[PDB]
Amino acid sequence: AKKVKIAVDRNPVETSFEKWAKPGHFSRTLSKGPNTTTWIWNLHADAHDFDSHTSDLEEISRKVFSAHFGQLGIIFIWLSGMYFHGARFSNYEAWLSDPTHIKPSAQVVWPIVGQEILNGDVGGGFQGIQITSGFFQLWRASGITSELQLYTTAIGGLVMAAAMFFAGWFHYHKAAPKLEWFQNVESMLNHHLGGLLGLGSLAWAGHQIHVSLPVNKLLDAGVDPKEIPLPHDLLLNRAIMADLYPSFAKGIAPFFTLNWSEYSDFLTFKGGLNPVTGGLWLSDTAHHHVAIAVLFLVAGHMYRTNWGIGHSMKEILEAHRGPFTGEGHVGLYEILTTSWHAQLAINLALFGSLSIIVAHHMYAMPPYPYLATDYGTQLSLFTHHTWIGGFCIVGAGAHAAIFMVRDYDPTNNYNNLLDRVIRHRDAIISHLNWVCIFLGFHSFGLYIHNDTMSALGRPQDMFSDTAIQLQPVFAQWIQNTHFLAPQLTAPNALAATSLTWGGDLVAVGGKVAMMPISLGTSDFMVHHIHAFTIHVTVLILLKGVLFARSSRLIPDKANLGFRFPCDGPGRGGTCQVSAWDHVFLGLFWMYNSLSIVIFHFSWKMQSDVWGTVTASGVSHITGGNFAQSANTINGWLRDFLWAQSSQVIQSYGSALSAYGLIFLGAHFVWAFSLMFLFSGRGYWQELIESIVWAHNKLKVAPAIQPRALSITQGRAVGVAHYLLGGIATTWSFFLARIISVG
Amino acid sequence: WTVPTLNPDTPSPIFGGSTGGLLRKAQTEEFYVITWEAKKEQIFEMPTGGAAIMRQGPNLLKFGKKEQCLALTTQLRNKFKLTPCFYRVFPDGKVQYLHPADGVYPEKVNAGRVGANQNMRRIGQNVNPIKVKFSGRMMSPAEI
Amino acid sequence: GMLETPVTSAPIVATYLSNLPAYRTGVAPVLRGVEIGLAHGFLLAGPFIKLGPLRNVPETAEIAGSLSAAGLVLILALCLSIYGSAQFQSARDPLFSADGWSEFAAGFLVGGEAGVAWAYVCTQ
Amino acid sequence: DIAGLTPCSESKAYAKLEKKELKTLEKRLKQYEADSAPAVALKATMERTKARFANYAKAGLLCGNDGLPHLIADPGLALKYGHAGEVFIPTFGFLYVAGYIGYVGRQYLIAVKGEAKPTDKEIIIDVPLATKLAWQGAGWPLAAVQELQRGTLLEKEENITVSPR
Amino acid sequence: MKDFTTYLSTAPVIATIWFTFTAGLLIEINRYFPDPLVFS
Amino acid sequence: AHIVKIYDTCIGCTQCVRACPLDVLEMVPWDGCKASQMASAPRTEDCVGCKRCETACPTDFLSVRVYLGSESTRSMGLSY
Amino acid sequence: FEQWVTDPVHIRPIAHAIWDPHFGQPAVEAFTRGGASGPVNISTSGVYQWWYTIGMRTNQDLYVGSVFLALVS
Ligand code: CLA
Ligand code: CLA
Ligand code: CLA
Ligand code: CLA
Ligand code: CLA
Ligand SMILES: CC1=C(C/C=C(\C)CCC[C@H](C)CCC[C@H](C)CCCC(C)C)C(=O)c2ccccc2C1=O
Repeated sequence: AKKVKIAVDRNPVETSFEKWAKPGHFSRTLSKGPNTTTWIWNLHADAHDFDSHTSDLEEISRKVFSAHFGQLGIIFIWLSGMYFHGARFSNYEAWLSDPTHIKPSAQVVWPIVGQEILNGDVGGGFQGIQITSGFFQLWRASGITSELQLYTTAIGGLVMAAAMFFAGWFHYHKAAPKLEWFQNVESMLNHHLGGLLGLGSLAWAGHQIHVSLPVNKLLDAGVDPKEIPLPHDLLLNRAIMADLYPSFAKGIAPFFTLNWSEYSDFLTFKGGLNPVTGGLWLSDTAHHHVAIAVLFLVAGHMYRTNWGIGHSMKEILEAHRGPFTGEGHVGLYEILTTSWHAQLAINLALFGSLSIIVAHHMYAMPPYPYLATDYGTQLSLFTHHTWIGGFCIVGAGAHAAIFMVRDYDPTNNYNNLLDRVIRHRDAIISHLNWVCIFLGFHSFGLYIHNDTMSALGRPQDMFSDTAIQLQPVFAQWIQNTHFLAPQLTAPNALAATSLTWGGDLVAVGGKVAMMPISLGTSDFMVHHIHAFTIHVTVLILLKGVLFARSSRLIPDKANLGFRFPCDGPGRGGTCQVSAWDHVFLGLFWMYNSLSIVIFHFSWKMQSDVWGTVTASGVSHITGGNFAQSANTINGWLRDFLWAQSSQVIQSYGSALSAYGLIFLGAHFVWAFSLMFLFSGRGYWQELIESIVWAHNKLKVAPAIQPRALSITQGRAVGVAHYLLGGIATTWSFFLARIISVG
Repeated sequence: WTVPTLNPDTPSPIFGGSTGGLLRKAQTEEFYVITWEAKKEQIFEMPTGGAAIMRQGPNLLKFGKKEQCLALTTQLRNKFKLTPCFYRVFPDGKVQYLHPADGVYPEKVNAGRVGANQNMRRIGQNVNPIKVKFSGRMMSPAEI
Repeated sequence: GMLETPVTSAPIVATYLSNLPAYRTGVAPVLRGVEIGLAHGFLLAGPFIKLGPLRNVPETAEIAGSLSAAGLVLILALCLSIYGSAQFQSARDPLFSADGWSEFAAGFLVGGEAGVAWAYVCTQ
Repeated sequence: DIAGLTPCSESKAYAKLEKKELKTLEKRLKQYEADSAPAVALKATMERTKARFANYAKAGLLCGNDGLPHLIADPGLALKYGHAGEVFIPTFGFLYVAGYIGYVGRQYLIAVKGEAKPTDKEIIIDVPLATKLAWQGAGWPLAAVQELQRGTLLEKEENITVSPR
Repeated sequence: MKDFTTYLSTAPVIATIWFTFTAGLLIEINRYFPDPLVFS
Repeated sequence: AHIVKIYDTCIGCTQCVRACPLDVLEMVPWDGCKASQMASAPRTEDCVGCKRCETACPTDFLSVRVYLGSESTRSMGLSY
Repeated sequence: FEQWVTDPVHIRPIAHAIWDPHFGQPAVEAFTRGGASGPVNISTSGVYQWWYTIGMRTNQDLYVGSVFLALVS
């Protein structure tokens, strides 16, 4: 019964610049200094690999804890800059008056070498680069009405950034927690559930109830922003709040007397979108965060720390034991309290999956005012948070394999769930292998079937709505069920959560904010492409984790490590057998799969949702050509890539000309990467020998011997440039397109 | 030292089993058997995946290829300080013994071994490929 | 040994397989070929008739689809024959031999084409 | 003129190009106020545009049918017709700087080869020495030539490693 | 202070200062002599 | 079967023998070096061609060389 | 060839005929051109201009050349 308590060590390390002048001090191998250029790359590659510098878990934990303070400090500088640039280099104040006609802008360029053309005409008597980060919509929702309020937040952001860097220094050099402190998982969950998420949600509800709701109620009514009461006047004067919301006339007595229905005027359950602004009701959002606050505060009292009551996480795991799974979850608690990589593997997996869920829910239920009708912001936010989720998931595979090689110990795992999974890995990979082949034929083969039938003049033989049909009947049933939910299954909800299920469109400023989305044959075909490309990415990453330690090819792969190039040309060739190489290959397939996801979103929205409302009806940007054209590969090439890339390639000579340059430059970086992917360092080391000879001939040969990159670094350099070039190409193409037409 | 004789009835470790074991090759071409003595019951890692408990006293395992047997041998020697030995077994019932070929592990020099494939020259003293051309088959200068 | 599992080792599953023509020993390879060929041949006609290029023609759809099913059975019979030639060039069951497989392939052709013809008669 | 080109000052297409660029700037100007920040910036751009087109014409460049300046690279044609400033003079401008940078780096590399640990003098630069060599590089062409004539510029063939052949 | 000045002498720090200086000089020259195409 | 050759620059460090994952190499007595031992390759029919031995040889150039040759079940490292 | 030699400026040469059972009727009509009996491919190798230049004028000239080269083969 080890008590939960604060435990630190005093002055563990000395604050000196001595080691700043000795590169490689952290590692025994690199401490001797460079002899070849390979040393330089090894210095940066192993800088943050704490688990390999020392075998002491306590020393590893202390570095992780302070390295996290540095990450927090950097985010505050970044957040401070965004708020500062809104105050000093933005047209936010003008935007508040005319949100539907003025384009948000918060970056201004200097007039040098003729780059001032990038300062486009955005409105409000202002010239600058149009932003798609959605900060203006967020600030309006919170109630910010002046650049002074933006300026104060930026100054507070810098103070927080300074505090974060002090904390990192303090908790590493002055008072470093001990290992027993880091292993109170029960205590950490209690504080992070009820304290971080719980009180954070309650505190934000306080801001919305007292600041956001009154300010946005008057803004929607048409009051001039400068004439709205200041947030502190709303807080101090209950009389003002009573005018906007009569419930405030009764104070907090209804809360304590359980007459919670008194607060129905500002704690609503409307659902749908606010017709004036096209975003979610803030009164709905306040009741959401109040409900979420109670749920998490209750959640934070589940685990036992010092007073008997509560649950032991070890006891829960050991009780869940069945007939089909041997020992069961035994041994997981020790794994998850002694392996940072195991924790990172789980957290990256769910944190990445969460970022993808955010993308879907924010577009379908636009939570900020004037977010929906700003098509550039909708496209950018969905695409940004899908890419973030994709990279995190691939990392989850990377750090699951690191755990398998380094932190896995067979003695602690005998006949438990983890052990039994390893003992039928061939069954898992063989079945997942077949599923991917099945899904590739029956999804991408349909496109090839349609392309061939169309080229042969046999449209009646294609898979389409006017031909052989493939209707997503299951998805269509769910769309109808959610559309009728307020009638019978959610009686107290006035409207459906989203307008995608069905009903009538909401139009703000003559543009569609959201309308029902219909699923047809093309939607059926594209969705099963997603299932195909996701399943393949699982195959590559799961295969790397399950075969990290051994396989039928390399029986002792664990001893080779996690990151090695091969085991030589024997056995026919063993290139790229290490678990690191399964992340390397998995990155390509993740990029392949998410590219189709963001092409699907971009074409579907422009074709079927986005558009201009007029007397006759809705005219969409691409005029509803998704249904008939997206069932062939030729349709995507012609109607999507070729037609919509018109904006980016005609950008020269305008404020969008920067996107044209990056469109070409991205194409360049991508092709440049194939040099590293298609070649091997054997050629390049011999090339450097001849180059070194010329320098030797001129007495200008370096003391640090030039070396061609290692095998692994060639693959890492290749994939990094491949991803940057490919993703930046879509980024330029999307923004130049949507900003130009959207 | 004399060549050990394999005992097919030797007990095997406590192992549930896995899908990484023998295939149809063992029934048609050959398979490999590794045996050793255990001082105490202990958990070790199977080269085919998973964990097994070695019984105290003799233990016996069967593997699909030689590298798997010698991978387990390295684990037993380095960590548990044991002295395993493994054989090659053919479907006809013949048993061939190897590692240690003469009873002493190859890392240690032993009298009586005869050098094989030893060239009394350097790599840089091989003849050019033209001088071993049309020798009836693709032959490297190192072979001659 | 191999990972035991109900699918791999169950009583009900084992009995079902033991009654299939492939595993039913004691039957001449030719007869097993006919029994196997009939089952596959009968099914093979379905997809061709319903989804073939001439599926929407009232009466030609049945004929064209079945005639294409007969063609595929002929190609499969060739695959069976050459497989036996390559595999068996030099044991308990007669089927897995050069003599047995050649009879098996011949039976499959006779049974398969009969099944395709029998399927057509069902339609008309 | 040269190769069928004509002086930009006398080129019809060149003059028309200036109007197009100024017209584009003027069109954006009339949507702002007289002395607002955007208007002042646009007026500044127009002044630079007018200055640029006057400077290129004053420089005596040649314009093609496209009405854009073209440069003359042959030294004989450049010096013959006063186009030395396009490519010829900038050629010797770059080489002086390029040789300066290369010569300074070579001097530093030789300097540290005599030290006990040359490798640590390359990742961690000896700034006092580098600044000393930075200033002395202004006379690199003189120093470079004298090394060539004294035979200390190149290594001996016998002191350079080569692969088997 | 000796160690701190040694840290500033490391290759990445020197390159940042050197290119920051080099870039600044080029940027400033083009600020006072905009659009240079011919030596003239 | 691959071809493995030991050259007279061997110093008898034994690192090639330890590295080999198939017990192809062994040490034998010799008089041509201080260690009085030389590497030997008596069981090349089990060699798979991984070249772990070449990775472990300290001499320059290598004293143990592997020339990949005819493939087989053993040299191709198959368990099926 | 015999039609092309008359008006080489305004006639597309034909490479060979098409017999593809997978074609639909729109495809059959689309590739019918040049006054041909059925679908055909347009030649791009320039053999028409080459053969016309060297003195070939009729289909029988090409037939005799084809048999002669088959014999030489
Ligand atoms: C001035 C204050 C100071 C000083 C003198 C030291 C001194 C020391 N620290 Mg400490 N430290 C400090 C502040 C300081 N620290 C702070 C503020 C933190 C919180 C983050 C830490 C956290 C910390 C950790 C976790 C560790 C040390 C360690 C060390 C030792 C080596 C550090 C090293 O090599 O840094 C040289 C490194 C750098 C100059 C890199 C700076 C990285 C920062 C975070 C900036 C990141 C910028 C980012 C990449 C920007 C984007 C890049 C992109 C634009 C290209 C040494 C005793 C290490 C130790 O004792 O090992 C045994 C160690 O593990 N420190
Ligand atoms: C964390 C969130 C949060 C916070 C901080 C607040 C805060 C506030 N709410 Mg709000 N509210 C919230 C959530 C929140 N609310 C939620 C979720 C709901 C929905 C149920 C409401 C519904 C609601 C209503 C209906 C009303 C308020 C009101 C108020 C105000 C007065 C409350 C009161 O009477 O307190 C009573 C007393 C206290 C809170 C104790 C104060 C203790 C002080 C700070 C101790 C200081 C000690 C220190 C040593 C002294 C200084 C010494 C130094 C100078 C030397 C106050 C600004 C009232 C108001 O005025 O609205 C305009 C009001 O009518 N709230
Ligand atoms: C919470 C996030 C997180 C954290 C804390 C870590 C932490 C760690 N990872 Mg993991 N990882 C993550 C996410 C994370 N990872 C994700 C999302 C992926 C998938 C891509 C991976 C994939 C991965 C691999 C494959 C490996 C690690 C490794 C490591 C370890 C060493 C990393 C190192 O030294 O980097 C040093 C940092 C650098 C060398 C800088 C990289 C710079 C990139 C390539 C720049 C890309 C472009 C840039 C962002 C934008 C343009 C720049 C501009 C200048 C052009 C360390 C424990 C390594 C290890 O050995 O672990 C045991 C290892 O092999 N990680
Ligand atoms: C367009 C390029 C392309 C294509 C077509 C494929 C195809 C495939 N890859 Mg590969 N891959 C590619 C690029 C490509 N890859 C790249 C650039 C990389 C490097 C990053 C990889 C890395 C990679 C990995 C690491 C893996 C794959 C996998 C796969 C397979 C997925 C499952 C499957 O069988 O689908 C079905 C097959 C197809 C869709 C191919 C086209 C089929 C056509 C349209 C229909 C059939 C034709 C028909 C019979 C007519 C033939 C007539 C003719 C005989 C006369 C498949 C064979 C995974 C795998 O093997 O999973 C089992 C896998 O693990 N790929
Ligand atoms: C890169 C190779 C190259 C080429 C293809 C040319 C081509 C030309 N040069 Mg140029 N030139 C070059 C390099 C070159 N030059 C170099 C490196 C120099 C020294 C810095 C010169 C110096 C030079 C002068 C001084 C003159 C030319 C002239 C010419 C033109 C006619 C004579 C000539 O050079 O014939 C072909 C070129 C060569 C065989 C290579 C060597 C050329 C020598 C150096 C110059 C020959 C000049 C010639 C004797 C003049 C006679 C009168 C002329 C009107 C017929 C012709 C357009 C003449 C001109 O302006 O004509 C209109 C002229 O007067 N060149
Ligand atoms: C091009 C290439 C190389 C050669 C690339 C190398 C050696 C990297 C070059 C990096 C830079 C350009 C060199 C180092 C620059 C110094 C830091 C000094 C710069 C000084 C100033 C100019 C900044 C490989 O080594 C390689 C290895 C494996 C597979 C593929 C490849 C591959 O394709």
